Amino acid sequence: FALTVVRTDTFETDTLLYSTKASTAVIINTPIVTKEDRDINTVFHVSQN
Amino acid sequence: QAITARFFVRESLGEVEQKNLGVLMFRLDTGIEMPSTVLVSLFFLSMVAENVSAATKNTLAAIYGREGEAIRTWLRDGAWRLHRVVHPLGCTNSITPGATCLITCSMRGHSYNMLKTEIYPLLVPKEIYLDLDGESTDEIRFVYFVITYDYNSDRQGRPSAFVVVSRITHRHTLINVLRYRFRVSRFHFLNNSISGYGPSTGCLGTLQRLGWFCSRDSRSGIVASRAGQLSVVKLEKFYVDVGPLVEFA
Amino acid sequence: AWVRQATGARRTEVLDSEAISILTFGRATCEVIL
Amino acid sequence: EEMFNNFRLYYGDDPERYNL
Amino acid sequence: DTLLDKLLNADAVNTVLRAVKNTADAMERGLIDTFLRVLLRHAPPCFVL
Amino acid sequence: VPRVATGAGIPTSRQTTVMVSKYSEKSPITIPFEISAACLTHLKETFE
Amino acid sequence: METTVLVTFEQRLTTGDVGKLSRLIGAVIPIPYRHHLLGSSQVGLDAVVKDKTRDYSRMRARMREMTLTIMRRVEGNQMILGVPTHGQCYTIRNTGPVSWEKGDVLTTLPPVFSGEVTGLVSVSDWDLVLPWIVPMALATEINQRMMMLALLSLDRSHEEVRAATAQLRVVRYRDATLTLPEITIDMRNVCISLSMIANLSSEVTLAYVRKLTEELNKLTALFVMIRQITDVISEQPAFLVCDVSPDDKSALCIYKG
Repeated sequence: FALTVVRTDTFETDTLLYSTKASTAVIINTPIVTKEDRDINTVFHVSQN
Repeated sequence: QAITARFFVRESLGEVEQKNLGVLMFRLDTGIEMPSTVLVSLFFLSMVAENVSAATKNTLAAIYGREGEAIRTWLRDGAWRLHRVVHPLGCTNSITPGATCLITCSMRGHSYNMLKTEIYPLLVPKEIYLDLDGESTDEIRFVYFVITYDYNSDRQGRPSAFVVVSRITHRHTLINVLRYRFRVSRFHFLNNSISGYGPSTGCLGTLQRLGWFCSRDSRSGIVASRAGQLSVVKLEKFYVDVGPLVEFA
Repeated sequence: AWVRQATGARRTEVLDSEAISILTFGRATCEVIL
Repeated sequence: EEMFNNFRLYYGDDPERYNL
Repeated sequence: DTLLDKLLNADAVNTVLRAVKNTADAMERGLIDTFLRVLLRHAPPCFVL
Repeated sequence: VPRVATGAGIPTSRQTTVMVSKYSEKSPITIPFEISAACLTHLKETFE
Repeated sequence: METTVLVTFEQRLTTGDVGKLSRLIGAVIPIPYRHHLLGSSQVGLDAVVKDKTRDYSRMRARMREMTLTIMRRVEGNQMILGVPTHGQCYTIRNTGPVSWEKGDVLTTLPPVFSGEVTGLVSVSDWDLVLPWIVPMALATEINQRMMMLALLSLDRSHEEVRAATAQLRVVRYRDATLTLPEITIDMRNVCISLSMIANLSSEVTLAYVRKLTEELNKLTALFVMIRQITDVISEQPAFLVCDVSPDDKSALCIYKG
């Protein structure tokens, strides 16, 4: 018999990105802060959607 | 929010700890009737666990095994270890350079110096710690204390103990991953288990939760005092949660 | 087996642990022989 | 006011570039 | 006319207006299209001419 | 939609102003930041 | 601050009983359920020790399934019982005979009047028998000595195991000791389960050793007994003391499950 050997190879590549002026529109919110409490410190996740 | 408790520790047991805070302390109503109620260092039970090799074992026995070979290891080494006699309660606060050592051991939380300037790490010595680790860990590795014997001669033969640190929270999966590498102990455990026809032995291992810690700031290291150096492992933001004594075999 | 043909129950209702829990601590009618 | 704002903003302040 | 009439009236008027304005676009481009197609049918190719 | 007239047999599409149904993708972004209980205590209790 | 369940008394209150309750402000209470109603018939281990057929394994299982609560205050005929919550620091009271050391793991068991009877504020066929609040390994060892009394107690007909039960008979802890009741049908069914495990352990896995509906019948009658005997072992320790008040009246603890 005969063989086919296949193989993908990974290439780090700087990929450019071109768009139009105000292509997609973003609406973001005023962020909310949750207070997770630990006995040694307090962690605050700010979270803006 | 953390609960701490001032405890009677002997001034001939306040050492190590007093040099560099952070240890486990076990309590026990032992055999001699005059000093029955005793609290115990993790380095002090390291000289009872066989897993600490005899050089390091007798090294910290040269630190304070004077008290150990006074009455106490004749009640722990000499009088045979039960997991019943020892109970873990957590990591020391209040160094206490007073007349009689009154060490305020924590119950649950991240063991801290007061005023929130210094966090007390848990100093788990090296030979009781490392060898039951699981995988590469991320931020909330859990600490379990496991005493594991192996049946040799005297219906138990030898006591030994471990401090297993694992992300695996669950009881039965944790005892199965113990049963992975403890096949040898359950060989000779089965051997004297079938030796005892009428007499008895007492089973293999005993697991309990101890808490969790930061575990990416986890690193090993060393302390040094009277009777020299002592290679240990430093567990930084050690949350304390003493779990139930869950036995396996 | 003939009673279980005429007893209604094709086989024995096996011992539930819920039933052992009342063995350790003791619509529908029920009958009284007279 | 609310009704005239339904006609002003919720139809579109500009009748060109879209029509709500 | 609680302005529901006003928005439906403007909606019907804008439907009519948008139909007529897309018609003006389609009509001018169709004039473009069929003038171009006549010019192609009456334009012999370059090597021929 | 901009369409375009013809006189040939092809019917240009009657559908003026084709309906498009687009939506808004959402993606929350969260940053944790820590403050020690020591820092909170040196804000709160505030000794001599 | 916490959940709080009220008790109304059917009894016309005795001032001496109110005084004993005001002594027992810090006590702990056995309760079936955290419905906000509680009757005197519901409150107490009276509801456990009323069927004198029944014995220590079902006593322990009732104290497992029924809510462990802390006495808070008494207001006339009503009684304030604050239900504890896991993680908070609570003042409780030592009603059992066993003294308390600091840091100790603390565990509910039902009290036993075998030699160490200690009654309460009882009026009109209801006592407020509070559970023994006893250390963890000591509680497990109480139950182990009870199950070996119910095992070895059949051979009272022989002097040897008669002497073995009389040699067992007794549980000694720090500075406070107690005798233990003889079982010569809860503990009987418990040791029926134990004896089926013991018989069938030499009977059901012998052809599994060589590799590693009858078998399902046998292992079913093994494993359901295994479940019913395992359920009465894990002591579920209620408290964990930070400091003990001296003379052993009370102790500030943290509550566990």
